[PDB]
Amino acid sequence: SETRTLQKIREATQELLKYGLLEEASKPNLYRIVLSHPEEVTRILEPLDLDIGIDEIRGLLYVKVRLDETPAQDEWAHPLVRRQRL
DNA sequence: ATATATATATATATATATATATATATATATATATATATATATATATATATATATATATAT
Repeated sequence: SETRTLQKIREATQELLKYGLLEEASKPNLYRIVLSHPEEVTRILEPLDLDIGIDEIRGLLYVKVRLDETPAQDEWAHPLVRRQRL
């Protein structure tokens, strides 16, 4: 049917999901590949209500809930993320 | 003819050396019951989230 996403993008996205972050000092290939395809990464993550926050100064990428603020409740609840309390 | 007494005979008790068989003290090997340790499971609590059912405002 449709074409396939670049294997590097898929791998980096799955890494970022597994660990909830990517680090320039640890996995430079995935980090730079994601940053060079940022629109693609936000497009993939968009329909899960997920988005990437980025930090070039600290060299850190991370996920962040894209739910619009106070969408239905005072403080949101997202099915795929569990809000643990330490 | 019987009874006392004779040298030798019957035969063994004892002695020694020898072997083999058994009893003991000791050393040594294997089986055992238990102590220590790491991963696993149980139940506990703390908190989040999912669920059913209801209160309320609403459609037609």
